[PDB]
This record gives sequence, structure tokens and C-alpha cells, in this order.
Amino acid sequence: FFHASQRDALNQSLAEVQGQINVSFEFFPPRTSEMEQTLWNSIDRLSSLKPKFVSVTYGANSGERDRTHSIIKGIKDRTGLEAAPHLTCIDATPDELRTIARDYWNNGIRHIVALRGDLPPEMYASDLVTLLKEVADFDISVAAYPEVHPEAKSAQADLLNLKRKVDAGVNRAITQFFFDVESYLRFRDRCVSAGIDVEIIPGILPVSNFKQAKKFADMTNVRIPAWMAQMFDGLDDDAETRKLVGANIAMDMVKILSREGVKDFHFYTLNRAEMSYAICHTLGVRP
Amino acid sequence: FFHASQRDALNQSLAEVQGQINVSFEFFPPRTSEMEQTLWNSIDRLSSLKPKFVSVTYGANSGERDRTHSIIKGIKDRTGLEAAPHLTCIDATPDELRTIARDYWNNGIRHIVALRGDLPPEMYASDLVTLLKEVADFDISVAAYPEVHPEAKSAQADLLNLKRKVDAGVNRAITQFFFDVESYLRFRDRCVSAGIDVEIIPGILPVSNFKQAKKFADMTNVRIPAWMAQMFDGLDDDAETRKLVGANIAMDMVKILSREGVKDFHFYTLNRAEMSYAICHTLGVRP
Amino acid sequence: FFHASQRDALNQSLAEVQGQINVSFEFFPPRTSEMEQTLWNSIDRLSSLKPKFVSVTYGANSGERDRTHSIIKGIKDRTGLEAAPHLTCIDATPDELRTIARDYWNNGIRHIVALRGDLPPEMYASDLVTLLKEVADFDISVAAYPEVHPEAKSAQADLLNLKRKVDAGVNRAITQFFFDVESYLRFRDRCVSAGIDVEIIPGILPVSNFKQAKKFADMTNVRIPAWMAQMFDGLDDDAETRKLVGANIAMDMVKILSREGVKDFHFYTLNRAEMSYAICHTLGVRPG
Amino acid sequence: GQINVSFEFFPPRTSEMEQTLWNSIDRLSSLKPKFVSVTYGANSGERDRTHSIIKGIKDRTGLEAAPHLTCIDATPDELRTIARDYWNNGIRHIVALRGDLPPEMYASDLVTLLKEVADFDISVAAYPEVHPEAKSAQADLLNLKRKVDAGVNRAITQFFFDVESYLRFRDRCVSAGIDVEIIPGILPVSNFKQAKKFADMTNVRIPAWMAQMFDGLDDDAETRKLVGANIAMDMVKILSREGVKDFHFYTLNRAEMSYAICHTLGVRPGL
Ligand SMILES: Cc1cc2nc3c(=O)[nH]c(=O)nc-3n(C[C@H](O)[C@H](O)[C@H](O)COP(=O)(O)OP(=O)(O)OC[C@H]3O[C@@H](n4cnc5c(N)ncnc54)[C@H](O)[C@@H]3O)c2cc1C
Ligand SMILES: Cc1cc2nc3c(=O)[nH]c(=O)nc-3n(C[C@H](O)[C@H](O)[C@H](O)COP(=O)(O)OP(=O)(O)OC[C@H]3O[C@@H](n4cnc5c(N)ncnc54)[C@H](O)[C@@H]3O)c2cc1C
Ligand SMILES: Cc1cc2nc3c(=O)[nH]c(=O)nc-3n(C[C@H](O)[C@H](O)[C@H](O)COP(=O)(O)OP(=O)(O)OC[C@H]3O[C@@H](n4cnc5c(N)ncnc54)[C@H](O)[C@@H]3O)c2cc1C
Ligand SMILES: Cc1cc2nc3c(=O)[nH]c(=O)nc-3n(C[C@H](O)[C@H](O)[C@H](O)COP(=O)(O)OP(=O)(O)OC[C@H]3O[C@@H](n4cnc5c(N)ncnc54)[C@H](O)[C@@H]3O)c2cc1C
Ligand SMILES: Nc1nc2c(c(=O)[nH]1)C[C@@H](CCc1ccc(C(=O)N[C@@H](CCC(=O)O)C(=O)O)s1)CN2
Ligand SMILES: Nc1nc2c(c(=O)[nH]1)C[C@@H](CCc1ccc(C(=O)N[C@@H](CCC(=O)O)C(=O)O)s1)CN2
Ligand SMILES: Nc1nc2c(c(=O)[nH]1)C[C@@H](CCc1ccc(C(=O)N[C@@H](CCC(=O)O)C(=O)O)s1)CN2
Ligand SMILES: Nc1nc2c(c(=O)[nH]1)C[C@@H](CCc1ccc(C(=O)N[C@@H](CCC(=O)O)C(=O)O)s1)CN2
Repeated sequence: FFHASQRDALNQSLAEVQGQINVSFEFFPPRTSEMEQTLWNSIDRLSSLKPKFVSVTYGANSGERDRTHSIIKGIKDRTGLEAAPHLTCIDATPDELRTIARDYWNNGIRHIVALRGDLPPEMYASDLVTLLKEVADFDISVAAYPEVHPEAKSAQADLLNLKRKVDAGVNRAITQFFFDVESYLRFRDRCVSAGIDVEIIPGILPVSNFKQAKKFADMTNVRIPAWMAQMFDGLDDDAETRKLVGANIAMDMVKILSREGVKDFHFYTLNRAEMSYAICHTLGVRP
Repeated sequence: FFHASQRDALNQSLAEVQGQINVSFEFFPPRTSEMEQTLWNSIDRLSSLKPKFVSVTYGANSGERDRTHSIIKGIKDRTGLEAAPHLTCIDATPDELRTIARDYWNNGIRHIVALRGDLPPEMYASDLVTLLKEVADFDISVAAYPEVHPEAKSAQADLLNLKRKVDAGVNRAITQFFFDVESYLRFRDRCVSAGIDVEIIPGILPVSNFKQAKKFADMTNVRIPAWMAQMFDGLDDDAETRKLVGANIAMDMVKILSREGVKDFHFYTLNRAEMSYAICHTLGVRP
Repeated sequence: FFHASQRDALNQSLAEVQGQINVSFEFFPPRTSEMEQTLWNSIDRLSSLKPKFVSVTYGANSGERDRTHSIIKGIKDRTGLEAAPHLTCIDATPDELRTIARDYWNNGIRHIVALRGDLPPEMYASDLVTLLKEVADFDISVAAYPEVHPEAKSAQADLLNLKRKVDAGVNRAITQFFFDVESYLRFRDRCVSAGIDVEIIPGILPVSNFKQAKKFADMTNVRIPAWMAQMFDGLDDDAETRKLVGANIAMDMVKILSREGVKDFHFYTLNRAEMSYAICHTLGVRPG
Repeated sequence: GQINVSFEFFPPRTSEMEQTLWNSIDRLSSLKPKFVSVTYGANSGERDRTHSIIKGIKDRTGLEAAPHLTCIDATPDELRTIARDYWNNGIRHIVALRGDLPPEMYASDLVTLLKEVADFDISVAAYPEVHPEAKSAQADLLNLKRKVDAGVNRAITQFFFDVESYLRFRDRCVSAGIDVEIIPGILPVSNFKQAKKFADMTNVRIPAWMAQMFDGLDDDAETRKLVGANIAMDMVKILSREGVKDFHFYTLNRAEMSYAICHTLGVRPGL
């Protein structure tokens, strides 16, 4: 019984990797008192899993950018975990960036996720990496796109950009979320073929709100397989079933990736802990 | 990428079986006002899925047995669904049984799950089937044990008993719950080899409370694979993670069984709807 | 990676079977002082595995039969395990049989392996079963032949004869040794399909001496699959390799059988403990 | 048979181990291995002991004998003299390694140096579960490719007990454009305690069923040998079914287990 054994094998393999998996969690600046509370609950919950690091997204408005720094600081004080702020090239001059970078370093924040940034309705990520490396010897993470950045002139160019980016001084790449596991695996192979020597860490998005995930997916060129669309069909008013189905999907994904050698996962928590916590548990990442 | 494709294939196959799967739900007599409320909520929730039938377990004490009948009646009135009461050979003479059977039939209850019954601290199931068939032409379901009934002198004898049982006039067999999918598949094959012509419907137990499931499993000779025990290890005080992990397991199980030709599932709901409802959804069984 | 995945699953399921396996060991009356030393050393070793029971073959020689009863007694006293003597219908009147039969029961021997017996150069096993149950409610084990008994006129006829025998009052059947798992599996299915209510316990022969195994098989109608013949080809003078190869085959066999639901094994130890001890170990059957 | 095998031996440090080794060499030589190799240990024998065994094997059996040459605590000039001497004296196959550090040169630098000296047949190490010092799995694979492109005939993998780990690695190698054979290094296990210590030290994973299989056998050598032979024969059977046509055995200087495994593979003496 093929599938029967294959499943038992996969399950047993997953149980045995307990203690070898590195995880990281991504959070975003809360916009309300309610969101803030959820965030700190999630931070405390996930901090007990001892992630290699946690990161905080960087938006464009000034208040939000001041928010990123305060939350990073708040996370460091409260948990003692390495917190990496996301830094973009949007609405910032090289001089402001060097200042922000110098201040981050002097404040004990030596890991930065260097990004170009979403374009609001000049320099590229590689330029930021170079700039940052000139300021200090930062630990740097950058974005990778298994399904190709929607702006790239070609997959070749996008893959080449990643290489250029990595060459400037990157420690790891974190992929855009995906639901087609094979796209990630193939991309990981193409990266080797492109001479990129850093680990390609999959960014995992546990889906609880499909409507919103689909919209984000449609804007980022992320493919939603037909089976997944059918799996969430008819659940617009059933949050409970969506959570169980989404967890099942996320869990199946990390199980397969783990069997393919992946030992690092980055979770897009959307500031909630439940799903990512449970996924990490199946991965053997526990308190 | 083996596992990658195999998974996508399994997932797509599951999506395409939508509308071909028959399901049934098992409930037990509530013992408190709170349990009763949960039950009716679950009944209403699951009734919208149009199960082929629902059943209600039969205990030994007199009040509980009067409970089984009232709940069956309550279910018929409220939903109009076919409700099958479980009937055991415990604390009952052939004459009482014939009376109970005659009264069930005259009351519109023509489907009975015929059982010997758990032994409290004479005749066997096959005897009850024969007795029932003499009273009326009942639609009859009986229990099957993929991992062998703990009382059987041997697997051969237990399998032979099932055949004897089926020969007396059974429409289907429902298996004891299991977590080793291969045991069920092999058993299904052995049943054919034994000349048993009824469908062997898997009884699915969605696990949310592992401690209790393990105890029941240990008493019924049901094996808990090591990977599953590890999956629930450390979750005694985390109901949320247990539910997500349990749903993942149940969902993986019905997905594999479905690919192996199973088109009938019987759920041990434990009077709760959430898990079974979500599992049925992944099976394409929706409102 | 289908072969690999299935292999992992198999090893794992076997790994957690540890504890739910029932094993029994078969011995034969030694014919030399050396053989005796070896036997009791093996009995001591294997006993620490807590076998459900152990049995001793029954020859036709009057003096050797005394050894059968004797050894059973030794085992009984020495280790305290259930020792079931083999009983044949060779050179014995229905009256003598009842004698030793109830003579055994008075000595604490409640389990007997009832056989017709090899015919040295009127009644059958079924007749002996009936004869024993009347003398007392003996726990009885009988022989089964997955590849058909040599004398049987037909597979079906042989199969019905087994039922006849079982329907006479037996608790379990033990198969002639075999090397093709399928034949055993199919036979086991045909058995339930024929209404035989007892388990068909596989008799495992761990092969170290292929030449002698092939000869015993050629006499017992047991098939030596080609792959097995090729596996031992060229090892006539290499006992070490024959042992490793044969241990491998037996471990592979009980692993497949275990995954198929078989929870009972009977080992033809040939009075040696090493191989059977190792196979049991892989089945999770280990000492304290 | 279409199946090729090679055996690995280590320099004996005692009279007893030396006798064991030569007995094994005679036994295994009859299987006509494609080649045999002899490891190196800076503080466990040095180059002279490795060279000695290689010379002995060659004169005694006439088989192709490949020394494991490391480039640690060795200068480029010394390495050149060494290679020259080996070549002029009939040693045309070398297992080029960086060496266990008791960065300088990496194995790829050694491969280049060797090819400059002569057209050696070269074998290098590959790690299905990633070399413990690698920056990442990606980098370790890239470095294998770089090493292979330097002029390698084949790669021999570190031992492993998770067969899928090897299969997945072989596929990644092919996807990476590495065209040489990735020969699985097989370790027949009789002494589990020692194997476990070496594995934990090299990041080789021990499946749960395996550790369970050796549990309670610390003082039972006979059962360990039977159980370990079973594990190895199973492994090579699966690998063989998966298209593997070459096996490299870590004999630990003992022939019984490897000889039997080869037998089950159809690799037998041509008597
Ligand atoms: C893990 C992760 C975290 C993120 N966090 C944030 C966040 O906090 N805030 C936010 O605003 N966004 C965030 N993003 C989104 C991201 O900034 C957008 O995807 C953005 O459009 C590209 O950023 P990048 O760093 O990948 O850009 P780059 O690597 O610079 O690439 C962007 C495009 O330019 C192309 N390109 C590169 N160099 C050249 C060149 N010289 N000429 C022409 N084309 C070129 C590339 O192929 C690509 O199409 C995140 C994405 C990921 C995957
Ligand atoms: C779907 C399902 C629903 C259940 N619902 C209930 C419930 O509501 N209430 C409750 O009390 N229990 C219930 N049970 C549990 C069940 O009653 C126990 O497992 C009980 O021990 C056996 O019942 P059975 O109908 O399988 O018995 P049977 O089929 O009669 O078998 C019981 C044992 O007797 C053996 N046997 C049969 N005939 C003979 C013979 N002539 N001589 C010797 N041995 C023989 C069989 O091999 C077996 O070991 C349920 C089980 C399942 C799987
Ligand atoms: C576990 C095991 C232990 C054994 N131990 C011994 C031992 O210690 N000593 C020894 O001498 N031999 C022993 N044997 C061998 C055995 O006695 C021979 O195989 C013998 O030829 C048949 O014995 P049985 O009990 O199977 O005979 P039976 O079951 O009587 O069958 C023998 C033949 O008669 C046929 N048959 C059976 N009953 C009838 C009937 N009533 N009418 C017509 N045909 C019938 C069958 O089809 C068959 O061909 C053993 C075999 C096994 C597998
Ligand atoms: C078949 C086999 C036989 C062996 N025999 C011996 C023996 O006899 N004696 C002994 O001492 N050891 C031996 N080893 C062990 C080996 O020497 C160690 O694993 C050692 O640490 C690495 O050697 P390598 O030849 O694989 O080195 P390399 O291929 O140089 O790899 C070592 C590390 O450096 C990295 N790397 C490669 N190039 C670069 C670069 N340019 N920049 C940065 N990183 C780079 C790799 O990814 C890896 O982490 C053997 C291993 C195998 C599998
Ligand atoms: N183009 C782009 N890609 C990115 C990110 C980004 O900022 N831009 C960050 C990470 C975003 C991960 C997400 C996936 C789905 C998301 C989602 O559904 N967000 C909510 C909003 C959540 C909130 O309130 O912040 C929504 O779109 O309605 S957020 C990774 N990838
Ligand atoms: N031997 C036996 N087997 C049976 C059943 C049975 O009644 N007896 C009915 C069905 C029982 C299915 C269950 C699996 C796990 C269960 C469980 O955990 N029950 C709770 C009690 C639930 C309640 O309050 O009724 C407990 O054991 O604590 S109930 C199927 N199999
Ligand atoms: N026909 C028949 N079948 C039987 C048995 C029997 O007595 N007769 C008993 C059991 C015999 C099991 C054996 C398989 C191979 C054996 C063997 O090789 N015996 C050695 C003698 C014993 C020894 O090896 O010391 C030989 O024939 O040379 S003994 C089961 N089957
Ligand atoms: N890092 C590293 N990897 C290597 C080798 C090496 O030298 N270093 C050579 C080969 C070593 C193969 C071995 C696997 C297990 C071994 C072992 O247990 N050796 C015992 C000695 C066994 C004996 O010879 O009795 C020990 O030194 O503890 S030796 C292949 N891989």
C-alpha cells in the first residue's frame, strides 16, 4: 500500500528531526490597541519556542517606521531574543539609511532584513546591502521569489539579481510565501545552479483567512493550486473550519519540505501564534 | 520530487471525489444538561451535511437505554434523518430483545447497529442479527476489528466470526477506530479473502483528547503508532494545539483511505461537530 | 524512493511490535554427548526470551522416545517453561496412546503436538486429536502444509483434511517450513476461506546449512525458490557467509509476516540458539 | 553483474590489527574489487603507514590501491613530490581530501595540484547529510561541484543509514550538473556504540528503528553481527533497486560482513 507506507515514513521522519529545526517568526506593527495586545501575547507564546530570531516588517509612513523600532526594542527587552527589523529603500536617502543603520547597530540591533520595499501608489535591495555592509558588519537577510518577482524582466534576471544581492554580503534568503511546494524545491535547485551559496529559507504562510491570502497572492504572483482553492471554497463564514484546513495544509507543507532537507522555516504569523505554534510543534520545535 | 508530486496528486484526487462520499455520524447519550446542549448543536451542525444515517450508542443502565430511544426519536423529529440505535445483547433476554426490536420497527426505526456489547465488570452479535431478522427485515450494521477483537481466540476466528455475523443478514460492517492505516487496508483485503461481501466502513476517531483516546485504545487493542504518540507528547495542557494536530491526522487518514477506494466513513464524533465537520469538508461533503 | 519509503515503514512498524509477539521453539532429542551440551546451552539462552512454549520432536526409536519424555521433563524442571512433547501415530496402539497421553497429563504436560508421524521405511492426526481430547482437555497443536502435504491427492483435499483435523479439537496449527511468503499468505487466506478457525502459525527455519535444508525440503515437498538457491550458490565451504545470508532471509521473512498481522512464530532451532535468538531480537522479543 | 565494489582499509596500529587486515585483504581481493583504498590519520599513522599498506596491497594482490591523501599540515611542494613519487611507482588513483583538521587548501585545490602533476584517477568525498563545517547545504553542494570540475572521476559518500538521504542527495547532484557517479559509502555495523560516536561526530543521522535494533546488545557481538548484516544487505538491496551500480565499503579492516553483503549483491569470486 504505497501511500500508506509513504505517509508512515514521512510521519516517522518528521518525529525524528525534533531538535534540528531552526525557526524564525515575522510580525508587523500593530495598528490598534487590540492588535497590540494580540501581538505581545503571540510574542510571549512563540518566544518560548526559542526561534533563531524574529523580525518586524517596515512600512512607509513615519509613525509606522518609528513603530518598527519600538517593537524591536520592546521584543529585545521582554524576551532577550535577536530581533531583526525590516529596512526598505522606500522614501529614504542613502544618508538617512546610513544614519538609521548606524543607530540600529549602536543600539544592539545587528541583524537586518534588507529590502527594496513595496512601491507606493532609485536604489535596489543589492544597493541597500552594500550600503549596510559599509556602515557595519550586519547579519543580513534578503527576499527571494520561487515564482519570480512580478517586476523582474525574467526568471533569469530575477535569479541573477538574487545572486548579485547575495554577493554584496548576505547571510540568508527568505522566500515569498508559496503553496506549490515543487516551485520552491525547483527554485532551490536553480539557486545552486546560479552559484548562490546561502540557504534559501522558505517563508511559510499559515492560511486562516483565504479571501485575504488569495488577494495578497494575486498581487504577488503566488499561485494558488486548484485543490487549495477548492479546499477553502464555501468557508467564507466558517473561521473554525478554515483554521483546521489551513493548519492541515501548512503542516503537510513543512512535513514534505523537512523530508527534502529543509531545516529552517520562517513563519508569516500575521501577529497570531496559534497556527505557527502548532506547526512548529509537529516539527519538534517545542518549549 | 517524489513526495511533492504524490502530495499534489493525493490532494487533487480528494478534491475530485466531492459528492461521491457517504458519511455517517455516531453520538452517545448525553449525561448532563451541558452535554445535551452540545449534542443538539452538533446534531444540527452535522445534519446539514446530509449523512446517510446517524447512530446512537447503547449503554447498560436502564435510564441510559431509555435515553438512547428518546434521542433517536428526537433526532428523527428534528432532522428527518435515518437514526440507528445501537442494540447490545447485554442484560437482555431474547424475549426482551424481540420486544424492543418490534417496538423500534413499529416506531419507524428500521436500521439497527447489532452488537454483543462491552462486558460489565450468553448470545453473540450473530445471534442478535438472526433474532432481529426474525422480527423484521432490518437494515443491520455490525462491528469489525482490523486489529482483532481483544477476546478473539485468533485473527482467523475473529475474521470468521465477522463472516458468520454477516451471513445472518448484515448490510455493512463498521470498524473499530484505528490509527495504523495499513492495518485497515490489509483487513479489508483479508475480508474479501474470507468471502465477506459487505463494505467494510472505517470508523474514524478525530483525536482532540489524546490521554483519553490512548486509554480507550489500550483497552481495545488499538495500536498508537510511535509517531502519533510523539505528536501529542507535551500537549496535555494545550487543547488548541491538540485539535489542530488531531485534525491534521484525521484529514491525512481520510485522504489516503479515499485514494484507496473508500467511499464511506463513520465518525466517532464524541458528540462534538467541529472536527468531523471539517474532515467531511475536505472530503467534499458540504452543505 | 518507493522501495526506500516502504523499507523505512516496515522497519519502524517492526520496531514498535516489541512486546506483542508470541514465539515458540522446537528442539530434537540429541544423539551425542556434544549435542546434549549444545541443546541445554540453547535451551538456557532461548528460555530468557519467555517463549509461549517449547516443543520436542518425537522419533520412532523406543529409547529415543524415552528421551523425548525425558527432555520435556528436564526443560520443565530446569527452566519452568511449558514444554509440549510431539506425539505421533507411529508404532502405537490407540490403547498405548491413551496411556502415555494421560501419563503426560499427570506429569504436568497439558500441551501436545499431535502428528501422524513420518512413516519409517491406520489412523491419522485427526484420529489422534479426537483420542487426546477424550482422555482430557489437552491444548493441542497440529501441522499444516502451505505447499500441500506430499501424500495429499490435492491442495483442496489436503486443505479439507486440515479442517477435519482442526474441527477435531485443536488450538493452533504450525506450518511446515517454507521460504516463499506468498504461498504462506495465500494458504492462510484459503484457510479462513475454508472455515478453519485457528491461527496458521508460520514455522520458521533459519538456514545455515543450505545443503541439508534443500535435502529436507526435497523430501517434504517444500519449494526452494530460485532466488534462494542462487543466494546460497557458491557457499558450500563458507559457513560464516551462509549464516549471515540465512539470518538475513529469516529476518526479512518475519518482518514481512509481522507487518501482515502474524503475531506468532515457531522456530525450528535445530538445537542451536544463535540464529533464532537474533531473529526474535528483531521482532522485539528480548530478555530483561 | 554490472555491480562494481571497492573496499576501504585503515593503517593497522598493532601487530594484531595488521594480521586481521591482511587476512581481510586476501579474502576480499578474491571479489575482484574495482579498487581498494587506505585511509590517512595525521596522528594515527601518518603518510608512511598509509603508503606502506598501499605498497603491500599492490605487490601482494596486484589490485589498484588508492591512498587517501590529505592536504593538512602539508605544503604544495611536498604534495607535488608525494604525488610524483606515487605516480612513478604505479599509484595512479588517489582519494583527494582536505583532511580531518587535527583554511589553507581545500580538497578542490588538491585535485588541481594533483592533475598538474599527472593524469591521476581521482575520487573525492561527498556528504549526503552535509559536511558539518559547511556554511549551508547549498554551499556544500556548490563546493562538491567545484571540486568535481577540478578533474574528478567519482565522488564517494560519507556513510549513512537513512537511504532516502542518499537518494535525495544523488538527485540534487544531478540537478546541479555533477555528472560523475556518487558512490554510496556503506558502513556494515557490528559495533553500534562506536558507529554512533562516529555518526554523532559527523552529523550522520541514526534512524530511530536502528538505535532500537541495537538496544540491549552491548554485550552480544553475535547478534550485533547478524542484525548489522541484515541492515546492510537491506540497504544495498534498495540502493541496487534504485539503480546504484557502485558500492564503497568501510570495512574497518574486517572482511566477513562486507564479503557477505557483496555476495548478496551477486559479487562473488571467479573460482
Ligand atoms: C521575507 C520578506 C519580507 C518582506 N518585508 C517587507 C517589508 O517589511 N516592507 C515592504 O515594503 N516590503 C516587504 N517585502 C516585499 C518586498 O519589498 C517587495 O517584494 C519588493 O517589490 C521587492 O523587494 P526586494 O528586496 O525583493 O527587491 P529587489 O531584490 O531589489 O528586487 C525587486 C525587483 O527589481 C529587480 N531588479 C533588481 N536589480 C535590478 C536592476 N539593477 N535593474 C532592474 N531590475 C532590477 C528584481 O529582479 C525584482 O523584480 C518582503 C518580502 C519578503 C519575501
Ligand atoms: C461501530 C461500533 C459501535 C459500538 N457500539 C457499542 C455500544 O453502543 N455499546 C456497547 O456496549 N458496545 C459498543 N461497541 C463495542 C462492542 O460491543 C465490543 O467491542 C464487544 O466486546 C463486542 O461486540 P461485537 O458485536 O463486535 O461482538 P461479537 O461479534 O459477538 O464478538 C465478540 C467476541 O466474541 C467472539 N466470538 C463470536 N462468536 C463466538 C463464538 N460462538 N464462540 C466464541 N467466541 C465467539 C469474537 O471473535 C470476538 O472476540 C461498538 C463497537 C464498534 C466497533
Ligand atoms: C511443526 C511440525 C512438527 C512435526 N514433528 C514431527 C515429529 O516430531 N515426528 C515425526 O515423526 N514427524 C513430525 N512431523 C512430520 C509429520 O508427522 C509428517 O509431515 C507426516 O507425514 C504427516 O503428519 P500430520 O500430523 O500432518 O498428518 P495428517 O494430518 O494425518 O495428514 C497426512 C496426510 O493424510 C491426509 N489426511 C489427513 N487425515 C485424513 C483422513 N482422515 N482421511 C484421508 N486423508 C487424510 C492429508 O491430506 C495428508 O496428505 C512434523 C511436522 C510439522 C510441520
Ligand atoms: C570517502 C571518504 C574518505 C575520507 N578519508 C579520510 C582520510 O583518510 N583521512 C582524513 O583525515 N579524513 C578523511 N575523510 C574525512 C574528511 O577529510 C573530512 O570530512 C574533512 O573535514 C573534509 O574533507 P573534504 O575532502 O571533504 O574537504 P573539502 O571538499 O574541502 O570540504 C570541506 C569543507 O569546506 C567547504 N568548502 C570547500 N571549498 C570551500 C571554499 N573554497 N571556501 C569555503 N568553504 C569551502 C565544504 O563545503 C566543507 O564544509 C574522508 C571522507 C570521506 C566521505
Ligand atoms: N509584496 C510583499 N510581500 C511580502 C510582504 C510585504 O510586505 N509585501 C511581507 C510578508 C507578507 C506576508 C502576508 C501574506 C498575507 C497577508 C495578509 O493577508 N495580510 C492582511 C493584512 C494583515 C494586517 O492587518 O497587517 C490582508 O492582506 O488583508 S500578509 C511576506 N511577503
Ligand atoms: N469497546 C468499545 N469500542 C467502541 C465503542 C464502545 O462503546 N466500546 C463505541 C465507539 C467508541 C469510540 C471512542 C473512542 C474514544 C472515546 C473516548 O475517549 N471517550 C471518553 C468518554 C466520552 C464520554 O463522555 O462519553 C473517555 O474515554 O474518557 S469513545 C467505537 N468503539
Ligand atoms: N516431514 C517432516 N517434516 C518436519 C519434521 C519432521 O520430523 N518430519 C519436524 C521439523 C523438521 C524441521 C527441519 C528442517 C531441516 C532440518 C535439517 O536439516 N535437519 C538435519 C538433521 C538435524 C541437524 O541439523 O542436526 C539434516 O537433515 O541433516 S530439520 C518440521 N518438519
Ligand atoms: N570525518 C571523517 N569521515 C570519514 C573518515 C575519516 O577519517 N574522517 C574515513 C572513513 C571512516 C569510516 C568509519 C566509520 C566508523 C568508524 C569507527 O567506528 N571506527 C572505530 C574503530 C573501528 C576499528 O577499526 O576497530 C573508531 O575509531 O572508533 S571508521 C569515512 N569517513
